[PDB]
Amino acid sequence: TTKSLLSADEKITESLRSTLSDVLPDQLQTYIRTVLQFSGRPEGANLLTGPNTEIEFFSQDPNKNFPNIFAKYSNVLTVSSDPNFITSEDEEVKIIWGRHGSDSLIGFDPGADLVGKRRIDIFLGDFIDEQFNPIPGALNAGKSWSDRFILGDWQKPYYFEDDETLGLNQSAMILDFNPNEDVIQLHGDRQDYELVNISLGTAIFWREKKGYDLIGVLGGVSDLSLKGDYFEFKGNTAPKTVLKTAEHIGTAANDYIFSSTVDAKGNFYVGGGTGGSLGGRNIGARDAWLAKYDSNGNQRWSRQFGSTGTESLWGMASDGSNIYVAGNTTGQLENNTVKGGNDAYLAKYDSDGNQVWIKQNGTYTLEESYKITVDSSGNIYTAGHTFELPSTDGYVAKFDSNGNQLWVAQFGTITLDDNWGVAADNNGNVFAGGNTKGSFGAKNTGTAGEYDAWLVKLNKDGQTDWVRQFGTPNYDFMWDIETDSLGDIYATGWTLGDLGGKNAGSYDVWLAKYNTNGNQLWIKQFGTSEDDAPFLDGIDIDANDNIFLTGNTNGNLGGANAGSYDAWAAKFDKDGNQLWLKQFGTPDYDTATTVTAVNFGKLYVSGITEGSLGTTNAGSYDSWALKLDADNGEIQDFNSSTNTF
Ligand SMILES: [Br-]
Ligand SMILES: [Br-]
Ligand SMILES: [Br-]
Ligand SMILES: [Br-]
Ligand SMILES: [Ca+2]
Ligand SMILES: [Ca+2]
Ligand SMILES: [Ca+2]
Ligand SMILES: [Ca+2]
Ligand SMILES: [Ca+2]
Ligand SMILES: [Ca+2]
Ligand SMILES: [Ca+2]
Ligand SMILES: [Ca+2]
Ligand SMILES: [Ca+2]
Ligand SMILES: [Ca+2]
Ligand SMILES: [Mg+2]
Ligand SMILES: [Mg+2]
Ligand code: NA
Repeated sequence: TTKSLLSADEKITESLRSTLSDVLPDQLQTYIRTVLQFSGRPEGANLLTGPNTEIEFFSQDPNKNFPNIFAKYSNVLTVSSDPNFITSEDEEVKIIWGRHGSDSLIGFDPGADLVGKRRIDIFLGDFIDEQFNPIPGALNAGKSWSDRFILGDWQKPYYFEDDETLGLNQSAMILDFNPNEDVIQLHGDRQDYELVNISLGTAIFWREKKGYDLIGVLGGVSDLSLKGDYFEFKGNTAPKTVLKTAEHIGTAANDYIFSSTVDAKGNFYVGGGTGGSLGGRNIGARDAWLAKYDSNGNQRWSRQFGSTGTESLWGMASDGSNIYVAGNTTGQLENNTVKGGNDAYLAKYDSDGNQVWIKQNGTYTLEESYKITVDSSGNIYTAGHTFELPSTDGYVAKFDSNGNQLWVAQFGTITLDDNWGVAADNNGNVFAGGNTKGSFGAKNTGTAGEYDAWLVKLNKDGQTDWVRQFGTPNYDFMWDIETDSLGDIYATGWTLGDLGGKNAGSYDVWLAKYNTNGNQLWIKQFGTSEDDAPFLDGIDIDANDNIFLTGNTNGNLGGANAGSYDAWAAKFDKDGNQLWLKQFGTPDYDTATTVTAVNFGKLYVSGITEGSLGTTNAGSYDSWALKLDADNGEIQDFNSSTNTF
């Protein structure tokens, strides 16, 4: 069996070498080989057989530049504790990079058709910016977080070919697993696995009577045990259902709500991304989707659209009757226009679920867009960022109801500026907000380029009225903004510092208010000793100027934690007094992603879960929508109405 262990090392080495060298671009192979060579890790370097190729950043062809090449083969997540909210089965090899925070990393979609496909997901739990940045004395120097690498769920092991081979065509490769801190999540129980010592570290094999299948390789770690607390086993039964009052949305694939809205008749909409056939037949990898509910909880229609590439619905807004939707695509959604491979889109749906038009910005420059708003006059605003040194800059774009572009405003600093907010006032003006490593509206007090929050006010012509910036010396991260009926601008985010008050521990939530003239009115901060943050579409403001916030916590923020991260929602008045704070979820990972206030004192909070929220989990990530009473945060049945029982 010594001979069998030697044969496994050869077959794994030759299989990974073949796939990584065929798929990864030569610029990426060259960088990775240099890091491994410099660290004297030849076993890793010798997996990459492409020629040494110069790394380029200043080509006139964006497609020849390292960031654009890297973008195709990566999911680069945020400074937050992130679920992989950008996962999609669109490449054979993908780098999944958590960066700071306690990330819940998945790359595989167990509901996708991957029979016979090569799949390697390369996981970096941390590999925080400070590890690459040579400047000394950063606040977050040496910091690491507990990352969870998801290699199976209650339904099935991931990367499983279930055949007569060692199952080398599909595998995870985890590069920075720390058994003192991180977790590897597996299907089944410890009797279903064998650990094998290989040249690269540890091989995790699925083992049954019929044979062996490689599930993952743990780079640079040896002599682990399946009895370790760093392995979490999910068994083979769906989790018990909680919150049967929720609307449940799920397929066997990874399904996400990322946004919601309401129209002038009280119809409630949700939308996001899916790796499955949720609102229609899957077109390939992740698709965008949206669904309409009447004011009584009844689904009217669902729609799914996209490409063989990756797209999501990240924002939606209504003019009262139509539903405008925005997000990102790696495909070509508008047949009149070229595809850049990483492009913003805007589409218009009518109340009957017809796609009236779609507009795509087909340029080769990397573009992301997570935010949309509609004004009184029915004009549409989107916001996002575009990536002569390499860097993101913010933009706002204004359109008419026929999808004609009225103007585009681009702005920012010499360094990273990301957009996480757009909101119109009732007065022809539009606000944007986001994160910057630089000094955009103030000198950034961060000594190693830690993020601050920024806000811009633009007028009806896209000219800048003002820029503001606020922050601590540590990372502060904005997720979302909204206007009230007076035209004041509110932003929400997390901080690792003392922004509105003394940090309670780890990530805390903040809520900032500026007046229309750029004066900061107040910043509130709240949290537990644990990780608390709003997320994605995390603020809304009703007709009465009540502020609603939503996101996730792994503490006891609104009540006892059910397990992992839970969702939370809060109500504030326009002077920043907290009126209520509710927490809800499953024993498994949950987060809210969006909040929509409606009328008759009801509110919808929607999000994602790895558990059974509303009904039995259909596979991996599922989504949910909860109807709350706006007076006290009490959960109502989604289908509750005054005319039914
Ligand atoms: Br060497
Ligand atoms: Br980020
Ligand atoms: Br470091
Ligand atoms: Br996307
Ligand atoms: Ca992260
Ligand atoms: Ca991390
Ligand atoms: Ca980690
Ligand atoms: Ca396998
Ligand atoms: Ca797709
Ligand atoms: Ca910039
Ligand atoms: Ca800061
Ligand atoms: Ca906290
Ligand atoms: Ca939970
Ligand atoms: Ca699912
Ligand atoms: Mg449908
Ligand atoms: Mg919002
Ligand atoms: Na299976």
